[PDB]
Amino acid sequence: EEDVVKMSPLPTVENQFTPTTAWSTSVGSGIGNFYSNLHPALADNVVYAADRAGLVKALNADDGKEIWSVSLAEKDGWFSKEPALLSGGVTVSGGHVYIGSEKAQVYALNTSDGTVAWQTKVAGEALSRPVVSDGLVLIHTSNGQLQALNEADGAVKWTVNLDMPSLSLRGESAPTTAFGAAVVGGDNGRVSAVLMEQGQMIWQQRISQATGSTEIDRLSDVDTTPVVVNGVVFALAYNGNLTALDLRSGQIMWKRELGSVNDFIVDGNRIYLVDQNDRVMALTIDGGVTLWTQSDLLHRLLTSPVLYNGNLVVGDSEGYLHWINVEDGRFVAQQKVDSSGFQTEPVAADGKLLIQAKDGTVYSITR
Amino acid sequence: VDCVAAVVNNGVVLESDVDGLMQSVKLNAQQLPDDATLRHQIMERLIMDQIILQMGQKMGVKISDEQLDQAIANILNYNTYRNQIRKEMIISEVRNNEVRRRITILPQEVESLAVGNQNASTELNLSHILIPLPENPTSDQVNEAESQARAIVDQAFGKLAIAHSADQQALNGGQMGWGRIQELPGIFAQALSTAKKGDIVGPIRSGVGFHILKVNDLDRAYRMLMNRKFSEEAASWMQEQRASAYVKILSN
Amino acid sequence: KDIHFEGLQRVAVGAALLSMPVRTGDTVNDEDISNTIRALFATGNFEDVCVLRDGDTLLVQVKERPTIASITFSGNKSVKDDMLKQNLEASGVRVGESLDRTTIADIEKGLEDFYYSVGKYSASVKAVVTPLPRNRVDLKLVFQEGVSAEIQQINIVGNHAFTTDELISHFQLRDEVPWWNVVGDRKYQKQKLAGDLETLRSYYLDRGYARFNIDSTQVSLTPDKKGIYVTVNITEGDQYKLSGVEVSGNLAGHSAEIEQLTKIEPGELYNGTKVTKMEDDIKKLLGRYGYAYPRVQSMPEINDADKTVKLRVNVDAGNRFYVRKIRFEGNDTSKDAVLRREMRQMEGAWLGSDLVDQGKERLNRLGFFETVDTDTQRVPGSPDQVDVVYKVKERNTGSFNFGIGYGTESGVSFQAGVQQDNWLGTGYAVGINGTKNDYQTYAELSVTNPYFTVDGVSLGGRLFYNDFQADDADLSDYTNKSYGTDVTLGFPINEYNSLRAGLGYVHNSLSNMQPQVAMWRYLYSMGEHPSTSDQDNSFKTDDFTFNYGWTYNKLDRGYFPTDGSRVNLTGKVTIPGSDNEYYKVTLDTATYVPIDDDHKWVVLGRTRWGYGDGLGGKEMPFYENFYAGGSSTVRGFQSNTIGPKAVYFPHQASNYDPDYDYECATQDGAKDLCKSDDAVGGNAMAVASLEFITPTPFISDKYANSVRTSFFWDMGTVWDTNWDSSQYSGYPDYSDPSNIRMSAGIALQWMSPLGPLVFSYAQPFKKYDGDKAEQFQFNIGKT
Amino acid sequence: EVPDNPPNEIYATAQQKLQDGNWRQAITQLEALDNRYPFGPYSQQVQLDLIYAYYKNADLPLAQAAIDRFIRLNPTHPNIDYVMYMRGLTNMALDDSALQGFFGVDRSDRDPQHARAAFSDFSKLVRGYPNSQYTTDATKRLVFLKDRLAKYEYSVAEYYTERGAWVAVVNRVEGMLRDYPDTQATRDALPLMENAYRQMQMNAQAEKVAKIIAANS
Amino acid sequence: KRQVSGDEAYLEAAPLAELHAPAGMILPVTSGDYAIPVTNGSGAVGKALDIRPPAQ
Amino acid sequence: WNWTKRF
Amino acid sequence: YRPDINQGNYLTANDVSKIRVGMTQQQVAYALGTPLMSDPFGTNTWFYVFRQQPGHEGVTQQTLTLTFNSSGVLTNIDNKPALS
Ligand SMILES: [Mg+2]
Repeated sequence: EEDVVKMSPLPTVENQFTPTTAWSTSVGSGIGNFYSNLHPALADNVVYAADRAGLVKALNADDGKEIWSVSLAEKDGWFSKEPALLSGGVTVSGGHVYIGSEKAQVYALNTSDGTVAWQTKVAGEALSRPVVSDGLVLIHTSNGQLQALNEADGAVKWTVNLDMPSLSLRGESAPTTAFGAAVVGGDNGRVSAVLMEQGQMIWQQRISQATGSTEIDRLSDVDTTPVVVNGVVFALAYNGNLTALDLRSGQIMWKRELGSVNDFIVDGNRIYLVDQNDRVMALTIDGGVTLWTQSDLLHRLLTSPVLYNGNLVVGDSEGYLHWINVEDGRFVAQQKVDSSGFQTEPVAADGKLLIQAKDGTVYSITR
Repeated sequence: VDCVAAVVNNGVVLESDVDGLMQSVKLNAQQLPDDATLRHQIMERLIMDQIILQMGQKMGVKISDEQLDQAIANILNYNTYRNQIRKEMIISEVRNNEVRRRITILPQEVESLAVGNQNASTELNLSHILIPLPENPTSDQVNEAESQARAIVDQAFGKLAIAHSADQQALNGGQMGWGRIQELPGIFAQALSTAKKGDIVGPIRSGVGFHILKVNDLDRAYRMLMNRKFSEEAASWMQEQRASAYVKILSN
Repeated sequence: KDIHFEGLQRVAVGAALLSMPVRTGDTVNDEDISNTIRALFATGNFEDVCVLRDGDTLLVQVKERPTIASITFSGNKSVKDDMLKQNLEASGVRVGESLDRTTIADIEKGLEDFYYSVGKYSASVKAVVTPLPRNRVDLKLVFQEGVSAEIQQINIVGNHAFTTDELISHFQLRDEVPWWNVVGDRKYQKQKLAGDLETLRSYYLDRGYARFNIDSTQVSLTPDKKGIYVTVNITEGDQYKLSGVEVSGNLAGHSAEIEQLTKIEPGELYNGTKVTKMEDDIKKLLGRYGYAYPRVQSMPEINDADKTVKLRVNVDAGNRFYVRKIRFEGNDTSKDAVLRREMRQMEGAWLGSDLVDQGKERLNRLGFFETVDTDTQRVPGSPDQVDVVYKVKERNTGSFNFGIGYGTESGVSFQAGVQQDNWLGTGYAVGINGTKNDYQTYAELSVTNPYFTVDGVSLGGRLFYNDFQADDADLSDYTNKSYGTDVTLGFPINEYNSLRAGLGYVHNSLSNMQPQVAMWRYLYSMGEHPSTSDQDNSFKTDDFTFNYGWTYNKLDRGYFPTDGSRVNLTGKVTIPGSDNEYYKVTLDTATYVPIDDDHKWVVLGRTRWGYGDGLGGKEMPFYENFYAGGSSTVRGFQSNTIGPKAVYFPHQASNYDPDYDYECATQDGAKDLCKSDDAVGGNAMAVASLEFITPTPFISDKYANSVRTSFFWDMGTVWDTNWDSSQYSGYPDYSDPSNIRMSAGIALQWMSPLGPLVFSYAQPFKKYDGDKAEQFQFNIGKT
Repeated sequence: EVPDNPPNEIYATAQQKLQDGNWRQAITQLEALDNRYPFGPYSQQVQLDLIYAYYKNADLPLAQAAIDRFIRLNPTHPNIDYVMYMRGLTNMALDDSALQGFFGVDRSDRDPQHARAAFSDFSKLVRGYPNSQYTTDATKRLVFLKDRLAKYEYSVAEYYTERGAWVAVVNRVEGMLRDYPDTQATRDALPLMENAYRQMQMNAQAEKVAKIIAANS
Repeated sequence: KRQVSGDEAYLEAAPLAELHAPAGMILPVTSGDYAIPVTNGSGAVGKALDIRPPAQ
Repeated sequence: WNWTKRF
Repeated sequence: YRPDINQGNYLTANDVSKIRVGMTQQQVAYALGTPLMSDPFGTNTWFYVFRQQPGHEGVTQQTLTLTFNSSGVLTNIDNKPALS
C-alpha cells in the first residue's frame, strides 16, 4: 500500500542561513504516532514539555537542562499500567502548567516544582489546548463540551454542549478569548461564541460549505483555534471556508474556499495557513485575497505554521523544517531535523522556536 | 474555413468567432502587437467566455431584446453584431449573479462608515495588466511568471496589456475608466499610495496572478467597496473557473 | 450545394445530416456553417469537426468521440475490478459508447467514493487513455490506494471501575495488534463498532451496573485520514443489587413454572447475562409448551436510593404456530436429508423459535455452507401455519490442509492432507491425512458417515499406516510398521458426551529390535524364542481389537478453557482369534475450575491414567506401553523418558564405532546385562498435573487474555507390572508405582501467527536414575 | 481477443465456431460483437446466439441474465418460444449441477427450486405456444421434472419416516397426492403414508391409503 | 461442472398414470399448478431437435 | 503453522 | 440420543374440552388453530394429533378426530387421550 501520491519530494532550496538546533532534550516515547495537540510551552524562560505516558519536564530554555520532571501516570500494582494519555497542549500563563489528557482529566501543575496543583475530571478527552483567560481555564473536550474550570480551585465553572457529527476529525478547537467572549470551533462547522462568566450562547454561525458530498469524507470540523484581530474572528473549518466573522454579531465579514485543521497566523494585513492538502497559503485580511500559495509541500503532513524572525516555519511528518518566506512564499530554508517526524505545532516565543517531534525530542532552533 | 479552436465542457469555440473578434479589436485598435500573440490571446479569451457561459446558458435565463436594443442605441453585419451583443450581455449578467453570491456586504464596518476611510480623493484613470497563474503556481509557474512580470515592468504598455494579460480588458488594454481610491482591490491600495502620473507599478503577488498598474489620469461608500470586492472576487473566480474546466488547444 | 463528410465511421450519417442544418441544395455562407457546427457540437456527437476548402461544392471533416472498447483496472488491491466497473456503468459511460474527457474526473471521484466507503479514505486514481484505431480508446485506470485507515486508539471515558485496556480486550475492534499475537485487525467498521458497544454494555451490565449508559461514541479521523480514534464516552453507575424478580403478562397458565425459573438470592449483584439467561429460559419453557414467539421483556425498576434492581419480566406467549413444511434453498450439493437431519424444529410440529435457532446453529456447525439464513414465511390462507425456509450458500467443502510445526517432543512435524467433508453432498466425510514427526510417520484414510442412524450415530472407517521409529522417540531402537483398518460407531448419547465402539485389524511389523529384558519378555510370552543377537530382528502380528471410548466435553471454551471438564476414557481389548491377547485402558482428564468471577485465574487438574495387561498366556506389546514425560504429559522431562528403562542384553550391533558404546554392544566390550538410560515405557502409567493459570503479568491487558500464563506441577509415574523383580534384583524395581516423578515449572501459551506456540520451563525436583531432565520444553504450532 | 472487424465477418466466424464445436471462442466472438455494436443490425440473432453459446458452455448464470434481458426487451418476438425453451434448459442444467459427476446420487433429493423454475418455464411455454417446434420436447422435460420433484418430496417423506415425523410424512404424501398425483414417486410414497398412519394408530385413514394402494398396484 | 447436461439422456421417465380413486373415497383435488398439458407436435426428441438459434 | 486451503 | 420429536397440533387439554358438537369450522379453527392433517380422501375429518416422543422417554400421543359434514358443522368428536 502506497499513499495517494508519493509524499512531495524534498524541495531542494539554498538556505540563506544555517538553521541549527540550539539544544535538544528527549522526552520518553514522545506522544508517538498518536495524533495529539501536545506541544511545548514557554512562560518566562522555562520550556514545559509533556508526554503521552504522563511525563512532564520543565526545562531551561537557554540550554535545555531539566529544571524538574514529574510523572503523571497512576500505576496500579504490577498488573496494569495507566499512562496519563496527555493530549491537550501545555499552556502556562498564570504560573501553572495546564495539561489535558484523553482520560478526561485536566492537570494544573506548579511551575516551581512540578507538583499537581489540582486535577479535574471533564466531559471527555481534553484534546484542545487548555487556554487560560479571565481567571478561567477553557478546554474543548472530544465529547463536544466546551468546559471552563476555575484557574486555582479547579472545579468546573461551566459546561456548554456543542453539536458533534457522527464522524469528525481528531482534535478539538482550542477556545480564543476576546472582550470577555470565548470563540470555539465546533466539529459540525459551527463557530460559536459564548460568554466568559457562565457561557450563555452569544452566537453560533456555520462556516463550512461541506455536507454537500453527503459522505464520510467532507467532514466539516473546525479544529483550528480562531484568531480575533480588530474585533473580527477568523476561523478555518475542514473542507469548509476560511471565514472572517463579526465577533459581536457572528455575521460573516468574508469567506474563502479553504479548509484546514491547522492553526493559522493572523498578523498585520496577512493570514498564513496550511491547507488540508498541506498547502501553505497566505491571504489578505481585508477581503481574504490569496496573496500566495505553496504546493511544493503537498501531502507532506505539515504542522501548524509559526512566525520566527519574520520567516514562516513549518514541520512535516519527516522531521524536516521548512522556512518559507513571508513575502513571496518561496522556501527560504530547509533543515533535516529529525527522522520520526513532526506532528504537533511549534511555538515561537521569547525569540526561541521550540518544537517536539513524533518521538517527543524537544528541539530549540536558531535562525 | 470554419475550424474549431478548442473544446470546453460540452461547448466548443470556433475559429470564425475567434477571427471575427480579432477583426473587431483590430478595428477598435490603440496599437496592437503581432497577430500570432493576438490569436493566442483571443482563443484564450473566448475559452474564458465560453467556460463561464456554460455556467449560465444551461441554468440562467436569457436577456431580453428591447433592453439590449436600448443599450446598443445608447452607445457591418447587423446579425453578427446582434449575436455578439446577445453573447456578451448575458455573460456579464451571469458573472454578476455569481459574484454577488460570492460576496457579502454588511451594514457594519464592512460599509466602512468610519465614509472618508482612507483619506477617496479624486477619480483615477488607471490601466491593469494581469499575469494568469494556476491555482497552484508554485513549482515554476510563479518563477517564470515573475520573470515575465519583471520584463513587463521593465519595458513599461500598449503591447503588453494585450500580450499576456488575462482580464476581460486584455484586448481593450486594461482600461478601467475613472476609479476612486477605495474602488480598487486591497493589494492595489499600497501601490496607489506610491502611484503617480505615468508611474509604473511593479507586479503584485496574488493568487490570481501578478498585477501591473499604470496611472493615466488623476451610502456612497457602498458602491466603492462593492466595486473593489467585485474586482477581487471576479478576478479570483475567473481563475477558479479556468482551473475547473476541460480546455485543449487545437493547432489545426 | 453538396456536403461531403469525411468522418462518420461510427456515428450514422443521418445523425450528422439532421444535426447540420446546411445540406445539399441549401444556402451557403459563414453564418450558416457556424450555426451548423455549433449545433453539431451542441449534441456532443463529434469530438472534433472541420470544413476543408474544396473547389467542388462543400466538404466536411468529422472526428467522432473515441469509443471505449475495454475497461482496464490496475492496482485495485482492496476491491474487485467489476465493483468499480459498476461505478463506471452507473456514471453513464461504459464499453459500447464513446468516452468523455470531462466525465473522467467524475469517474476518479467516484472511485474515491467507494474507497471511502470500504475504508480506504485515501486512494488516488489516475486515468490513462490508450489510443486505438477506428476511433477507439482504452481506459487503464492506475489505482494507488493509500494506507488503510486503521484504528490508532480506542478510548473510554468515565470507566473508573475498569481500566480501558480491560474493556477493549473484549472488543473485536483492535487498536493494538502485536506481531507475535493474533488478536484481530485494526480495520474499523460501523457494524463492528456497534457490536463492540453492545459488548461494552453487556460487560457493564454483567458487573452490576444497571445504570450504565453510553453517553456518546466519538469516531474521529486523524487529519491524514490514516488513523481512527474511537472514544466511548460512558457513564457507569453503581454496583446495583437484585432485590426481586416479578413476572407479568399472559403466562398462559404456566405461572408456577415461570416463577420456578425466577429464583434469585437477594443482595446479589445485577447480572445482564443472568437476566438474559432467565429470559431465554422462560422463552424455552414456553416454546416447549408450544408457543412460537414468547415475547419476554425484562424491564428493570431501579431504586437509586437503596441501589437495588427489581426485574419486571413481562411475558406474552404468542399464538401457537405450526410448521407446515421446512424448505431448504441453495442446497445444490448437499442433499435434503443432510440439512434436514440437523433440524431440531420438526415439520408438522408446532413452531419453536428456539428450535429453529438450534437448527440454524447446527447447520452453521456443519461447515458446508457459507451462510445460513432462516425465514419463517406465513402460509397463505392459514392464520397459524408457517414454512421455515432455510437459505444456505454452499461452500467448497473439500479442502487440503498443509500444517508445519516444531517441538521438542516430536521434532519437526510435517502434517498434510486433503479431505472432502461433504463427499458428493451425501454428508459423508472422506479424507486422507499424513503426519511426519521425528519418530512417527502416519498415513490415514478415513471415511465417516456422521448419521449412520437417524438419531445421530456416526459410522467411520479408517485405513491407517504408522511407521514408528522408537529410537528417534528417545526409546530403545525398534521400527514398528503397522497398517490396518478401524470401523467405529460413535454414539452421541448426550450432548457434551459421546461414546464410541468399533473393531479394528492392525498388522504390526517389528524390526531392528534392541535386545532388552522387557521386549524379550513379551516375545517369550508370545511363543517365539529367537536369539538375543541379530539386532535386525523381524516380527509380524495380526491383531483384532475391540476399541471403546467415552468423551465427556463440558469445556465452555475450546481454546483456552476456563470452566468445565474434558474426560476421554479409551479402552482397547483384543477379541479372541488375534495374535495379541491384551487389554489397555487409557483415561485423559482436564478439568478447569475458575476461582474468580472474571475467569482469569483458573485451576487445571489434568490426569492421565493407563493400565494394560494380557488376557492370559500373553503379555502387552512393548510398542503399546504408556509413556510419560515431555510436553503435555509431564513437563520438564524428556519425551517418553519416564518409566521402566531398557536393560540391554549383551549383543553384537549391526554397526560399530569406538567412543559411541552403541548401547552396550559386544564389540564395545560388553558381556553382561547393563542398566541403560533409554526408556522403554510401562504397561501402566499414572500422571496428574495441578496447573494454576494466571493472567500474564507483564503484558497489555488488551491482549492479556490471548496469552495464557500458567504455573504447573506435574506428578507422574510409569511402571511395568510384568517386571521380573525376582531374577532382576540389582536393577531398580520397575514394577514400583511409588517412584512418582515430579516437576514444577512455568508455561506460556498463545496463538502466534505461526500457530499455537506453547513454551515451558520446568525443573524436575524429584527425578530418578535414567530420567533425562530436559528443563526447557516447547512446541511451535503442532496443528 | 477479437478484432474490431465488420459485423458480418465476425458473425460468420462465430457461427463457424458454433458448428465447429469449440465454444469459448464462439462466446467471446459473440459477446465482442454485441458489446462493440449494441442494438445494431440483426442484434436479436446475436442475442440468440449468445444465449445458445452460454447454455452450451455450461455458463448458466450469464445465460439466465441474457435470457431475462431478451425476454424483457422482446416481449413479443418471433423466436420467443425458443428463448423460453432455452431458459427452461438453463434452469434444468442448474437443477442437475453435480459437483463432480452425474452418478447414482441422481440429485433427486438436492435443491428442487431450479426444477420448480424449469417446470414453470416449460409449462408457460407449452400453454402459450402449443404449436412450437419444442412443444413435445418441453412436454417430455416437464414429465421428467414432475418425476424429479415428486422424487424430492418422496425423499423428504422417506427421511421423515426414518425420523418418525409421521405427521410430516402424512402432510408430504398428501402434498404429493395433490400436486403430483400421477407420478411413480407418489406411488412409492403411498406405502410411506400408510405406514405413517398405522404408526399413529389412525387406522381409519391407514385403511383408506391401503385401499388406494391396492386399487393402483 | 455441467458439461454432461449437454446430453442429459432423459426420456427414461415412466409415463404419468393418474391414480384411480377406490369406491367409497375420492383422491384429493389436484390443483394442477404442476399439470402437464396435452399439447403435442412433431418436435423430434432425443437430440434430434436442433437447439441452434434460428436466425431471421 | 497450519495450512488448509479450500479448493 | 434422539432429540424431541413433536408432531401435530399442540392440544392444551383445556381447549379440547371447550370443543362441543354443533360448532362450525371457523370456531374450532379459532379455538385450536388449523389442524396439521385433514382427511384428503373423505369429508372434513380434521385430525388434531398431539404427539410427543422425548429423548428415550416413550411416545405419548393424544388423537382428536373432528368429523364434520359437507355443511361445515361439527358432528363427531373421537377423542383418544393416549396412544392405544
Ligand atoms: Mg475536532
